[PDB]
Amino acid sequence: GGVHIEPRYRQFPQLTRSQLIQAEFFSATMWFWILWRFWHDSDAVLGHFPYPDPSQWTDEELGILPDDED
Amino acid sequence: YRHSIFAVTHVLIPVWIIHYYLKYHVTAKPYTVVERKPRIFPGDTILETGEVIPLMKEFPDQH
Amino acid sequence: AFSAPAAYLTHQQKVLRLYKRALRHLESWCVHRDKYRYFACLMRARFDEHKNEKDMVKATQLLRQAEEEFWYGQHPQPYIFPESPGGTSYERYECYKVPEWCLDDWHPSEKAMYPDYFAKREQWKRLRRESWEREVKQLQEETPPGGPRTEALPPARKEGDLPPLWWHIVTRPRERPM
Amino acid sequence: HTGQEMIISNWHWMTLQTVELSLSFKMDYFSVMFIPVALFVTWSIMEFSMWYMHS
Amino acid sequence: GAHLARRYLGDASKEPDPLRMPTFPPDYGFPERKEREMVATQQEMNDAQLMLQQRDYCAHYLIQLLKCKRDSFPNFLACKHEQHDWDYCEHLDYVKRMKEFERERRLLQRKKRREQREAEMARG
Amino acid sequence: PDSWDKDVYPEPPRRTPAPAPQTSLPNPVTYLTKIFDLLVDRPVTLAREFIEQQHAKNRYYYYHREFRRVPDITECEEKDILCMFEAEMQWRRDYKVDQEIVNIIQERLKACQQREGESYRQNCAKELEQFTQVSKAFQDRYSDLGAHYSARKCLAKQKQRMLAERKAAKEAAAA
Amino acid sequence: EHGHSKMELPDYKQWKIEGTPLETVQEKLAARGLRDPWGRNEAWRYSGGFANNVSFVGALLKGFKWGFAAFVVAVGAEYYLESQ
Amino acid sequence: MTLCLGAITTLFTALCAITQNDIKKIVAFSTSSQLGLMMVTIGINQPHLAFLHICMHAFFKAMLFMCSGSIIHSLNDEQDIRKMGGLYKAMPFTTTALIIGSLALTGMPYLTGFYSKDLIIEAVNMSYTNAWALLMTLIATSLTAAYSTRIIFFAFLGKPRFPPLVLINENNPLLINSIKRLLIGSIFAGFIISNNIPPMTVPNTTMPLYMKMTALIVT
Amino acid sequence: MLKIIIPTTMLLPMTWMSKHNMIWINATVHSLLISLISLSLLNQLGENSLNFSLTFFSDSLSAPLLVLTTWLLPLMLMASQSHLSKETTTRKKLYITMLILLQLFLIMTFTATELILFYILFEATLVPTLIIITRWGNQTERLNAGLYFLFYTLAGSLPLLVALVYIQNTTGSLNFLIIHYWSHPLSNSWSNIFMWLACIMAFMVKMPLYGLHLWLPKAHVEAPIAGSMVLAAVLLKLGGYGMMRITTILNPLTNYMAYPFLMLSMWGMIMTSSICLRQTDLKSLIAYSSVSHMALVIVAIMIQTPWSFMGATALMIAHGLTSSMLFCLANTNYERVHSRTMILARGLQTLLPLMATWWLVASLTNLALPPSINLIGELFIITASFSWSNITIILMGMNMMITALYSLYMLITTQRGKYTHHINNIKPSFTRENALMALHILPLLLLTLNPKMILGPLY
Amino acid sequence: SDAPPLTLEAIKDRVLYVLKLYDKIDPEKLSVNSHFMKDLGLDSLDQVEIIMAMEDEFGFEIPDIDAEKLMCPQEIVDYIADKKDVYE
Amino acid sequence: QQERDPWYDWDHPDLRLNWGEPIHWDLDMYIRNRVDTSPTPVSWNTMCKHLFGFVAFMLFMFWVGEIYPSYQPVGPKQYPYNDLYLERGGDPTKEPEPVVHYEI
Amino acid sequence: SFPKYKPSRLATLPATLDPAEYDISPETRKAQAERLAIRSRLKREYLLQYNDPNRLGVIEDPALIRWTYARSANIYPNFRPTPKTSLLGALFGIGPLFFWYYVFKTDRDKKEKLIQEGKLDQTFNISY
Ligand SMILES: CCCCCCCCCCCCCCCCC[C@@H](O)O[C@H](CO[C@H](O)CCCCCCCCCCCCCCC)COP(=O)(O)OCC[N+](C)(C)C
Ligand SMILES: CCCCCCCC/C=C\CCCCCCCC(=O)O[C@H](COC(=O)CCCCCCC/C=C/CCCCCCCC)COP(=O)(O)OCCN
Ligand SMILES: CCCCCCCCCCCC(=O)SCCNC(=O)CCNC(=O)[C@H](O)C(C)(C)COP(=O)(O)O
Repeated sequence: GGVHIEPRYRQFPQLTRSQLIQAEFFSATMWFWILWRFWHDSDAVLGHFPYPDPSQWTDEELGILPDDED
Repeated sequence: YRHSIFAVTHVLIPVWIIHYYLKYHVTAKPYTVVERKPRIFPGDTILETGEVIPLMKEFPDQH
Repeated sequence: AFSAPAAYLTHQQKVLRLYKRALRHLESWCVHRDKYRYFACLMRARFDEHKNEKDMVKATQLLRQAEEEFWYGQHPQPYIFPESPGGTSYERYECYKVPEWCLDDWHPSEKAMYPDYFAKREQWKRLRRESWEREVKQLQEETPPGGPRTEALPPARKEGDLPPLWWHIVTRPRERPM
Repeated sequence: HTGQEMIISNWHWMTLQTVELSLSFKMDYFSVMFIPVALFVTWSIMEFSMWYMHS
Repeated sequence: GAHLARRYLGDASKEPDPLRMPTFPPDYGFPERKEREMVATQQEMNDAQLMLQQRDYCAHYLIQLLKCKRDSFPNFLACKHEQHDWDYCEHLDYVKRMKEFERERRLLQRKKRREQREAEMARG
Repeated sequence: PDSWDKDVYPEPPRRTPAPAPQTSLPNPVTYLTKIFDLLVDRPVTLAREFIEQQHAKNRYYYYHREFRRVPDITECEEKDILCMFEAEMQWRRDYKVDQEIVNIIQERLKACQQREGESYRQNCAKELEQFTQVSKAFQDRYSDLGAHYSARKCLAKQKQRMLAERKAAKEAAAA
Repeated sequence: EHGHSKMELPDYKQWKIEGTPLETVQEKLAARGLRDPWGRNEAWRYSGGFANNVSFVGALLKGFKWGFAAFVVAVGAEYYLESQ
Repeated sequence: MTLCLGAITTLFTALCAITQNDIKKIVAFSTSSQLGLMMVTIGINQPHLAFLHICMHAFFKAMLFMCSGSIIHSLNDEQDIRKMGGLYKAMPFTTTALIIGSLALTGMPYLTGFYSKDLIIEAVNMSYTNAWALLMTLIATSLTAAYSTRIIFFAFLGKPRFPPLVLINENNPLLINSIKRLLIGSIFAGFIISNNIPPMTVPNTTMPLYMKMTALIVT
Repeated sequence: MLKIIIPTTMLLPMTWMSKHNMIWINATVHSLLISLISLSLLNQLGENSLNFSLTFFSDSLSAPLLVLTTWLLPLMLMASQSHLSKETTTRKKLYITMLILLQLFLIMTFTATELILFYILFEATLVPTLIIITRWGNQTERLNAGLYFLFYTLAGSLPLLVALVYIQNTTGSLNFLIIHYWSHPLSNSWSNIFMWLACIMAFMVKMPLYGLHLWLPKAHVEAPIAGSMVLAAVLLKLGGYGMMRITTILNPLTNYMAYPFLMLSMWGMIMTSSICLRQTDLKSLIAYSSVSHMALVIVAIMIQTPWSFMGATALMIAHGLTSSMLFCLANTNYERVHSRTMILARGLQTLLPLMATWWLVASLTNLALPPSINLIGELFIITASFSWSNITIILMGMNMMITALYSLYMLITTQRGKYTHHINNIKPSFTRENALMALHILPLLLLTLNPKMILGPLY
Repeated sequence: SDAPPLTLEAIKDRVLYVLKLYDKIDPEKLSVNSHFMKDLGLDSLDQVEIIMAMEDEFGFEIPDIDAEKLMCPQEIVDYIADKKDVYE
Repeated sequence: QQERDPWYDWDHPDLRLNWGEPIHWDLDMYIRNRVDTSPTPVSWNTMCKHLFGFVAFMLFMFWVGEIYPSYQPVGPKQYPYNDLYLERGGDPTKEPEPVVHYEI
Repeated sequence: SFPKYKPSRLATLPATLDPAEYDISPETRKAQAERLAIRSRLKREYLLQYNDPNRLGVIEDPALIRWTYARSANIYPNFRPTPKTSLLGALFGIGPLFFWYYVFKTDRDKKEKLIQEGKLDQTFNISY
C-alpha cells in the first residue's frame, strides 16, 4: 500500500514529508479549532451568568422584620 | 463499477425486500409499527384538519 | 532448554544466576540507559567485593543475605521479553504448529500439489528408517548398565551414523510456521 | 430534523397464555444515535485490522 | 460550599435543612406575597411533551427553542437568542431558589435570637 | 386499511404539524425522502400491483368456525362423563378466548405508551385502568388453578370466593 | 517485494561517548574509581536524530504556531467582513 | 448504590492505572475508569449525559487503542513502556493522534471529551450526593490526567530504548486513513452532536467561579 | 398410531433377511422414513388430545418425545456402524434387533392410554438396554454397571405396580382420560403419603434424583455409543413423562410432599455441577451434566405451574439432543485414542477443525446460549421457581454459572492448547461423523424457530 | 510483522559489532573463534554481561543453563541461528 | 504446575509434565489454567490485610458521606400546577389540596 | 536487615529462600543424583518409544492410568468409617439440605400468611 522504507540499524528511520505535513496539519487544525471556539464561545469555560452574593442582599427583599414585630 | 454493483445488490436488493415486507405485511397487522406522536408547538398548522394552534400569553420580554 | 540439566547447581551457577536476575530487575527499576549503566556498574562493584573470598561457609552466608535483599526489592512487575515464559506473546504461535505426520493423511489430490516436496519427504523417511535401526544398537551399546545417569545423549561416531534420537529435534515445526 | 421515534414489532415469535413474545426493535434516540457511532468506529478498526493482521 | 462546613461543624439547628424547606410560613416575611405566573398552559405544554422535570416555570422559552430547532434544522446554529433567553430564565429561577434558601436561613437566625432573648428576660 | 377493526384497536386522529421553513437553506431530509420514494417505493408499488392482480385473477374464500353453546360444568351430573367432556372443552375454549382478550388489552396499553411520548404517565390512564380491570377479572377467574387445571377446579375456586363474599356481606349487613 | 537490499551496519568507530549523559556517568563512577565497559554500546541512542529532545509542553504545543496564525487570519477576515 | 459503585470503580482503576508499564493495560484501566464515571453519571440521575459521554468515549478511546497498536506493531510486538523511547519524531502521525486523544480524554476545552466530561463534573458538583463520591470523582479526574501524562512521557519524550534494528514505519494508507477518520471525529463530533441533539435536561446556568472551573484545576 | 408401530416392527424381518453388507443401509433408510412418517404426530389441538383408539392416544407432551425417539434410531445406527465392523453378521443383526425393539417399546410407551400398559412397556425397555450394556461393552465393569442399572430401577418400580393396581381397585380405572376427569383430592394421611411415595419414587429413580443417581455414571460410561445415546436422550425422559402423567392424582398432597425432593434437586444441581469441574473422564462429565439438567426438570415438575411444565418439556427435548451430540463427539475422540480421558488427547482444534466447530456448538447449546431451546426451558423453569419462591434464584443462578464453567472447561481441555506429541494416529474426520454431528445439531437450531411444538400441552 | 529475513552473515556481523563496542575487549584481537575466558582473559561476570548484551541486542533472552556454556562468538551465532531457524 | 521450570524440555510442554513421572492427586486443580501457588513479591497476609483494609475504609467513608451529604445553598425546585399533579400519576377527580409557590 | 517474606498455602516459599538447600550434605547430593537418575531412565525410555518409526499409535503412560484409577476406582476399597469421615459426610450431605429446607419453608410460610391476610399486592401477577 505504501512505499518501501528500509531498516536503519542505530540511526533515525527514514521519514516521508507526507506524514510530516499531515501530522503538522492535524495538530494545527486542532489548535485552530480550540482557539476559534474559545474566541467565539468563551462562556462555556468562564461562565456567562454572575453568581450573586447571598450576604449582599438586604432584609427588605428577604422578608425580615427587625426582631420585634412577629 | 465495483461500487455500483455493490450498492445494487448489497444495499438496493435488501431495501426493496425490507420495504415490501414492512409496508404490506407488518403494517397489515395492527400496532406492529407505533410512532411517537410528533411534537406540537404554538403556531403549528395540521395538514389533516387545517386549524392553527394558538400562540402563547405574550410573556414580558426583557433581556 | 537445549542443554540437559545437571544434578544440582554449584555455588558459581547460583551466584551468576543471582547476578543476572539482579541486573535485569535493576534495569526494570532504572528505565533510562545512563541511570541503568551507573547503577549496574555500582552493582558490579558491590558484587565483586567478595569475589576473591575463600571459605565456603561465609560465602554461603552471603548470597543468602543477597537473596533476601533481592526478594525485597524485586520490582513486582519486571520487564519480560515478549517470547519469554511470561511475555505477552509467549505461546502466541503454538496454535499454528502442526506435526509433520499430519502430512501422511493428505488426500492424493492434495499430494498432487507440491510433488517435489513429497519426493524429498520420502527421502527423509527412508533415511530415518535406516538410521533408527543403527541408533537403537548404538544407544544399547553406549548406555551404562543400570540405566542412564543423565539425560544427555551421545553423538554419532561412525561415517554413516546419525545422532541417536534425531527425528523429533530436526523436524521441529518452526518458530513462526504461519 | 423532527425527533422521530419508532417501535417495529415485525415478527411474532410465540405467545404464552397472556404474554406475547415478538421480534421487536426499538428505534428511539439512543438506538439511532449509537448505531452510527458504533458503525463508524467498527469501520475504522476493521480498516486498521486489514494492516495489523496482514500476517 | 462554606455552608456545609458551618452546618456539619457548628450548630445543626443554626442552619436550615434542605429536605424540610420551607419551615416557616410564606406570609411570615411580608403580607403582600405576590404569586408566580406560569406562561404556557397545560394543553400546549403537553403537546410539546418536554419532560416531567423540564415542566417548570421556564417552559415557554424552551418551547420557543424547540420551535426554532425544528424550524431552522439544517443550520443548527441559527437560534442562539432563544437558548440565551431560556438560560436567563433558568438563572432567574436558580437565584430565586437561592433567595429562598437565604431567607429561611436568616429567618431562623432571627427566630433563634428571639427565643433566647425571651429566655434571658425570663431568667432575669 | 380495512385489514383490522378500528373499534377494537383505537388510534387517535394523528394530527401532524406542517413544515414552516424559517431559512432558505435547502434541507437534506426532503431530498433524501424524495429520492427514497423514487428509487424504492415505486418499484415496490409496481411489484405489489402485479402480485395483487395475479391474486385477483384467482379469488377464493375461507371461513371462521362457529361453535354452539353446550351445558357447562355447573349443569353436569356428578359422574356423567359425556357432559363433563363437553363442558370441559367449552371451558378450555373460553379460557383461550379470555387469554386473547387480555392480549388485546395489553397491546392497547403498549401502543399507548409508545405513542404518547413523554406524556404517557397522563395520557394512558384510561388504558392503564382498563388493563387493571381486565387483569383483576382474569386473575380471579384463572389464577392458582395449577398445571392440572380444569373446569371443576375453576368452579370450586369461584364457589369458595362466593362463600367468602356472602359471609363478609352478611357480617357487614348485621353490624 | 520485501526489504531485501543488503543493508550495511555503521562503523563501530562512529560511537563516541562524547556529548552525552554518559560523560556524567563515567565521571560519577571515576569519582569512586569505576568505569562502564558498555557505555559506548548505547551511544547510538544519543547520536543521530535522537540528539534533540522535546519537552512535554512542547509536545502538547505541536501545531500551535500554524493554528494561531490561521486563527488570527480568520479573526481579521471576520472583523473586516462584519463591519461593512 | 450506583453512585458509590461508580465512584469506587473509577478511583480504584485510575489508581491502578497510575503505575502500569504495559501500554494496553494502562489504556484498559483508563476505559474502566471512564465506565465508572459513566456509572457515577447514572447515579446522579443524568442518563442522557451518560449516553453522550459513551458516544464521545467511543471515538477517542478507540483511536487511543489504535495508536497503541500502531506502536506495538512498529516495535516488533512490544508493549512495555520501559522499551519505548523517543517516538515524538520517529513516528509523527501516531504521536500527534495520541496527543489529541489524550487531550480529549482529559477534557481539554472544545474537544469531544469536553462536551461530556465537563458537564459530568458540573452536574456532580451541584447535586445532593455523597461527599465521598464527589471527592473520588475529582481524584479520578486528576489521576486520568496523570496517567495520560505517564503515557506521553514514557513513550514519546526520552531517548530511545528499543532494540538497535530500527523497523519503525508509518507509511501505510490503511493505518493513516483509519487514524485520521477518528482524529476528525474526536475533534469535531463533540461539538456537532452537542449542538444537534434537542435539549434533554435543565442546564446548570449559574455556578460559583471556582466550582465552574474545578475540572480544569484538577486536570 | 399403528401407522408408526407396524413399520417399526417390519424393521425386524427387513433386517434379518438383508444382505451381509446391506444391513446398515437398509436400516438407516427405513428408520429415516419412519421418522418422516412420525412427523405427522406433531400436529396437535388446543383441546384434549388426538385419541386414536381405546389403546393408544397422542398429546403434545407425547408428540415431541415420540418424534425424538423415532429420529434417534438412524443416528444410533450411524454411530454404531464403526465399532461393530469386526462383528459377525448374526451379531450385528442382533444389535440392530435390540435397537429396533427398544424403539418399538418407547413408541408404545409414550402413547399408552392406560397406566398398566404404560408400566409394562416402561419396564420392558429395561431388557434391550441391559443386553446392550452388558454384551457389547468394552470394559470389565459393564456387568457391574448392568446390575446397577437394573436393580435401582426395579427397586423404584416394584412398589409403583402395587400402587397402580390398588388405584384400580378404588377408582375402577387407570385410563388416563377418566383419571383426569374423575380426579379427587388426596387427604393427608399415612396411607396417602405412602401411596404418593410409591407413585413418585419409581419415576424419581430414572430422572435420576440426586442421591439415587449412582447408577447413571456407571451405565453411561460402560455402555456403547448407541446405548449412551438412547440412555441420555430418551430413557431419562421416561421419568419426567411419567411424573407429568401421574401427578394429576397426587394433589393436594404434592404441595406438602414437594419439599424433600425439591431440596435434593435444588442443592443437587449444585453438587453434580461442581462434580463436573473436577472430572478426568469425558463420559462421566457428560453424565453428571445430564444429572444436573434432569434435577432442574424435577424441580419444574414438582412446582406444578403452567410455566414449569412448558419449561420442563422444552428442557427435556433440548437436553436429549444436546447430550446425544456430546456423547457422539466424545466417542469420536475415543475411537481414535482408545483412552476416554480428557487430559490425554489435547489440542485437537489444530488437527480436526470442523470437529472443533461441532464441539463449540454442542457446548454452546449445553451452556444454554439464547435463543436456543435449552435456554427457553431453563428460563421458563427459573421464572416459575422465582414465582414459587424468590430465594430459589440464588441456587439457580449459581448452577448457571457453574454450568458455563465446566462446559467451556470441556471445550478448552480437549480442543485448545498444544497437541499431545506422541499421538500420531489422529486421522481426518470421516463424512459419517460430520453428518452425525450435523444431524444432531440442525434440528435444535430449527426447533428454536417454532418453540410451541416442544412446549407441551399447557402452551 | 514486515521483519527482514536475517541471515547467518547478519547474525555474525551483529555479534561482532556488539563485541567490538565492549571496551574491555580490544577489537583487533577478537575473532569469531576467539574464546572468552582464555583467549580474551574475561571473568565469568563478563561472560554473563556479554550474554545480556546479546539478549538486549537481539530481543530474546537465553536460558541461563544454555547461556553459561556459550564461550565463542561462533557458538553464540550458532545458538541464535538454531533458535531463529536461519537457513543460510 | 505454573511454578514448574518453564525452560525444561518437558514431554508435555503445556502441562509441564514428564512421561512416567508420578502425577499429583490435585493435578486438574493446578493446570496453569486454574489456581497457582507461585510465590509472590508480597506475603499473603500482607496482601490480605491491605485489601481488606482498603475495602473496609472505602465502605466506611461511603457510609460517612451518606450521613453527611453535599448540596448547594438552594431551596427545593418549584413546579407550576400543584407540583405537577395532573401529569404525574393522574387522578383528576380528587381536586388535590392546592399549593402555591412563593415569588421572592 | 529487611522485612521478611511469610509463605502461605497459596503463596509458597521461593526456592532461593529455602534454608534446606543451603544445608548441603553428602547424602543430599546422592539423593539428588539418584533422583535425576530415575528421571533420566524414564526420559530415555520415553524417547526410545517416541522416536520409533514403527510405532504408529499412542504411548501408554502408566502414571496417567494410575492417577485416573486412584482418583476414581480406588476410593471405596480404601474407605474406612471413622469419626472424621462420618462427621464430614453427615455435615456436608445433610446440613445444606436442612438449611435450605428451613430457609424455603420460612419464606413460603411468610408468603402464605401475607396472602391469607390479603396484604400482598399481587396485582398484575397473572402468569405463574
Ligand atoms: C452458512 C451459509 C448460510 C447461507 C444461507 C443464508 C439464508 C438466511 C436464512 C438463515 C436463517 C434465518 C431465519 C429467517 C426466518 C425464515 C424461516 C421462518 O420464517 O420459518 C419458520 C417456520 O419454520 C418451522 O416452523 C421450523 C422448522 C421445524 C423443525 C422440525 C424438524 C423436522 C425433522 C427433524 C427431526 C426431529 C428431531 C427433533 C425432535 C423434536 C417460522 O415461520 P412462521 O412465521 O412461524 O409461520 C410459517 C408460515 N405460516 C405463516 C404460513 C404459518
Ligand atoms: C432405589 C430405592 C427406591 C425405593 C422406593 C421404595 C419406597 C416406596 C414408598 C413405600 C413403598 C410401599 C408403599 C405402599 C404402596 C401403595 C399402597 C397404598 O397406597 O395403600 C396404602 C398402603 O400403605 C402401606 O402399606 C404402607 C406400608 C409400608 C411398608 C414398607 C415400608 C418401606 C419403607 C418406607 C419408608 C421410606 C420412605 C422413603 C423411601 C425413599 C426411597 C429410598 C394404604 O394402605 P390401605 O391398606 O389401603 O389402608 C386403607 C384403609 N385405611
Ligand atoms: C534490584 C533488586 C535488588 C538486588 C539486590 C542484589 C544484592 C546484591 C548483593 C549480593 C552480595 C554478593 O555479592 S554475594 C557473594 C557470594 N560469595 C562469593 O561471591 C564468593 C565466591 N564467588 C565466586 O567465586 C564466583 O564464581 C565469582 C568469583 C563471583 C564469579 O565466578 P566466575 O569467575 O566463574 O565468573
